[PDB]
Amino acid sequence: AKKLNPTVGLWDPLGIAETSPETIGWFRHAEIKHGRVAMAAFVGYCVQSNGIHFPWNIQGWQGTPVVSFADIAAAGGPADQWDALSTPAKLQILGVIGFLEMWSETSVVLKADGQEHYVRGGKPGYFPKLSRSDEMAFPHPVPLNLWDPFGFTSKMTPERKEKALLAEVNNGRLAMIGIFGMISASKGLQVPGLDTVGIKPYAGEVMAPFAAGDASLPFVSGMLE
Amino acid sequence: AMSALPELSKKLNPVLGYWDPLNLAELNFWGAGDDATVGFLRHAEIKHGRVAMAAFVGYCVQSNVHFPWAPFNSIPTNIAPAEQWAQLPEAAKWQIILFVGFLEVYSEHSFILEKYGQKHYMKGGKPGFFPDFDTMVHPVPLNLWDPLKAYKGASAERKADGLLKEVNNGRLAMIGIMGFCAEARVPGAVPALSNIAHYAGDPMAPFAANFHLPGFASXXXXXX
Amino acid sequence: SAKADLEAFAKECNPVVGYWDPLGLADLPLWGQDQDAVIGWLRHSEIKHGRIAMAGFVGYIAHANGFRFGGIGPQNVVPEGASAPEVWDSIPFLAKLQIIGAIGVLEHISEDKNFLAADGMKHYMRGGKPGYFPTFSANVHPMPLNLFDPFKWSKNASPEKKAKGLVTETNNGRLAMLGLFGFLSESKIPGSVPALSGIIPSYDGDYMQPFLPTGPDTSLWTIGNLWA
Ligand code: CLA
Ligand SMILES: CC(=O)O[C@H]1CC(C)(C)C(=C=C/C(C)=C/C=C/C(C)=C/C=C/C=C(C)/C=C/C=C(\C)C(=O)C[C@@]23O[C@]2(C)C[C@@H](O)CC3(C)C)[C@](C)(O)C1
Ligand SMILES: CC(=O)O[C@H]1CC(C)(C)C(=C=C/C(C)=C/C=C/C(C)=C/C=C/C=C(C)/C=C/C=C(\C)C(=O)C[C@@]23O[C@]2(C)C[C@@H](O)CC3(C)C)[C@](C)(O)C1
Ligand SMILES: CC(=O)O[C@H]1CC(C)(C)C(=C=C/C(C)=C/C=C/C(C)=C/C=C/C=C(C)/C=C/C=C(\C)C(=O)C[C@@]23O[C@]2(C)C[C@@H](O)CC3(C)C)[C@](C)(O)C1
Ligand code: KC2
Ligand SMILES: CC1=C(C#C/C(C)=C/C=C/C(C)=C/C=C/C=C(C)/C=C/C=C(C)/C=C/[C@@]23O[C@]2(C)C[C@@H](O)CC3(C)C)C(C)(C)C[C@H](O)C1
Repeated sequence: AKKLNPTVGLWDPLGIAETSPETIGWFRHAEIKHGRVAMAAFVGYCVQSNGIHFPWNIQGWQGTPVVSFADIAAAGGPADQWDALSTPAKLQILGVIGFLEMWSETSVVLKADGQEHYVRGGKPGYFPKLSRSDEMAFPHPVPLNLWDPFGFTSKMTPERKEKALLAEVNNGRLAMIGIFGMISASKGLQVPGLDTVGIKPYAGEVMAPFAAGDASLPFVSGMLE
Repeated sequence: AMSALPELSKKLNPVLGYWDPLNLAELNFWGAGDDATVGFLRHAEIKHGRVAMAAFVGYCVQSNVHFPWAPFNSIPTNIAPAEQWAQLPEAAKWQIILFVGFLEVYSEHSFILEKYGQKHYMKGGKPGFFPDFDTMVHPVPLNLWDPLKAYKGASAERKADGLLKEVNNGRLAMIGIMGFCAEARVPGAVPALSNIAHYAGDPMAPFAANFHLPGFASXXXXXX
Repeated sequence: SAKADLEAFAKECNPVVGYWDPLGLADLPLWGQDQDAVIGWLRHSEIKHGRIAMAGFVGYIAHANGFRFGGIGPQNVVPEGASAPEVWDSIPFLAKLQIIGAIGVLEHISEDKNFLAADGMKHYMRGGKPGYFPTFSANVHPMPLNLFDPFKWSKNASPEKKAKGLVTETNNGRLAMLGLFGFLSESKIPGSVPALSGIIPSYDGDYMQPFLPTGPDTSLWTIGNLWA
């Protein structure tokens, strides 16, 4: 896609374009993945700020302690709400996300599925299907999938697929801008924000603190920011 | 050979085949050719997998129950299983280790293994060949591998599939037993478990405290 | 031959600057040892200095921030927070001796003709590749894996990629030399470089004396510590 927007064109202020094809593919895949993750994060942050606390945690969720899901939800938006989960929960969520990312980055599964060069290179944004042959052979048949789990996109034209990909790229860029602005509005700044938007945990790029082994770092208080 | 290991690893896992960051398939650390190193590494891996999976099953069994044969309850009431091993009699540990050493010297001896029809694993034998116990005039009722038979009619493909399954099972079980020992020694190591507790003393030490022995039991000045 | 190779290498290091030899060092016969041997010695010294400067820069950052390896080892004696010049001040004296001894072992392996002819190549002063560290197929006991490429990430790259890697190595080495001596100059005279003023504290000892503040004789060893 040379230019989805006709009034913008090829905007390369830093000269990142006109480079090696691997770098261009990596940049395109990074843009697509960041846009998708930012759209999901914006939707989740809006749902958490509105209040969508799950009626759950009936035994086995806390782990012998008393920690309900609504108790975790009753702390803010992305804030102490996201920073108040247990260390095993955050560790296992990050591990599941890493397993999904490593499965997406696997070149054997991509070559079996008909994709192109890995590290999200040729055909960027393509997640391989986790089913069928020469994949997940030991039990775990995965009745659901990652993309189109209900078969909502069984048939689509290649021109329609390209138009939807361009729309996804533009919407992901807009959602990345909106998510950065929403994190800023949680921290303040910006235009007139209002709408409460709680307080901010750490500074924007908050992590999973209150752990053990490598989390004894009081260094997150300065470094400007 | 060198090419057979990647094929065996691909059979063990088709997605990830021939994973050796440390290489180790070319270090001829015995000076007996490349095939000897491959055979030694395969035999060491298979032995460690068998011992580790048996140790995991034994830790699961002995962490809750015991055997009612002859006062085997005061030793079972010694908290962790490693402390129970350290609380066993000196003759018990000595005879157990000597029994395992007798099995090792019977398996590695390349004349009894030649009676079974194979050779040493460094000279072309299969990795893991604890052989039939028919060498001395002392009639044994059951052997080591397949004691109560039930495996004579097995196929070659089934044998290869079982060998790959045992290799992968030991590949998991070594990490499992290591994690169990780490959680026993240093709490908070295994982040997915918080039930196993109590100290192991020195986990890699067969003799401790009550073991008298002819000197050299200098358990003082231990490390972490 | 060697001089033309210097001209070419200086061209690909910086085409704007090119061959910059103000003090004519590519023409002095050092030990009455021709031109090519002198050029090889100078290139080997430059590459060794650059590699040591890069490693020292990363180690200086690790020591000044505080990056202890673990327990029981020699990091137990060094206090928590001492700045990088003082971590080579509180490790045991024998630890410094054995570190410098292992570095000398690596130097001797790097210039041993038996280690070097095992790979089919010659001395850098006798028509070899400057900065090349040999393999370990001459030891007496087999080494698990070599020093240059500990894993097999290399050896499939093109020779042109290797040449570009060498040029980047030399340029990064020179820049690391400048950075590490900026650290050392701020640690001695205040306001030497402007950016590091107030960041790196002052040091009183000698930077060129390995054993003037001799470390303690602490014998960090348990289990069989029969040597007191
Ligand atoms: C000790 C480290 C060291 C060594 C051995 C070399 C060696 C070499 N360099 Mg090199 N260089 C270094 C550091 C070093 N460099 C640094 C830090 C920079 C960045 C500023 C450069 C930048 C550089 C360029 C741009 C070029 C070289 C080139 C060369 C080669 C021949 C030219 C020459 O006369 O040598 C360099 C001269 C010396 C090392 C002088 C010896 C040291 C004297 C005796 C001490 C001077 C101290 C004094 C206080 C400095 C005052 C600084 C200031 C007041 C002016 C030779 C292989 C040329 C080349 O590409 O060939 C491969 C070339 O064109 N060098
Ligand atoms: C009797 C008893 O005790 O039973 C117990 C059972 C049990 C289960 C213990 C109990 C519970 C609680 C439950 C059910 C807990 C489970 C909670 C669950 C299952 C929470 C999912 C989170 C998913 C996330 C955050 C995904 C993020 C992933 C995101 C946002 C991505 O974008 C992924 C991404 O891939 C894309 C899409 C594209 C890639 O290019 C890029 C990456 C990789 C980034 C109970 C209630 O206690 C009862
Ligand atoms: C056709 C034929 O001939 O007969 C067949 C069948 C038959 C008769 C059974 C055969 C046999 C003989 C026998 C006795 C076979 C049985 C062998 C046996 C006993 C095999 C144990 C494995 C133990 C494992 C994998 C342990 C994993 C352990 C794991 C994965 C862990 O602990 C990991 C984990 O800890 C962490 C790291 C953190 C924790 O928070 C979470 C968990 C717990 C997950 C044959 C002859 O072989 C083949
Ligand atoms: C006015 C004022 O004061 O300004 C100040 C600013 C400031 C910042 C304070 C100053 C400073 C300090 C500076 C500039 C310090 C610079 C330090 C520098 C330049 C340090 C290089 C490290 C390179 C390493 C470690 C290489 C690793 C190389 C590695 C690990 C490899 O070999 C790997 C690899 O090769 C393989 C094996 C195969 C290849 O295919 C791929 C790669 C390449 C990955 C100054 C100078 O004082 C000036
Ligand atoms: C302190 C340690 C250290 C550092 C920080 C460092 C940094 C870099 C950088 C980043 C700036 C690059 C890009 C780079 C690249 C290359 N290095 Mg270096 N290197 C270090 C150590 C060694 C050793 C011991 C050897 C070596 C070599 C090569 C070759 C092969 C050339 C060839 O095969 O033609 C290439 C391409 C080998 C050699 O041949 O040197 C002539 C050799 O033995 N390197 N190296
Ligand atoms: C207690 C006892 C005794 C004893 C004893 C004994 C045997 C004590 C032994 C102590 C011993 C044996 C101490 C070794 C240290 C080895 C080190 C630090 C090696 C580091 C090695 C390193 C850091 C290597 C790194 C690299 O190799 C890597 C990994 C890849 C290569 O590419 C690059 C290089 C080479 C750099 C008595 C008294 C003698 C008799 C008594 O009866 C019992």
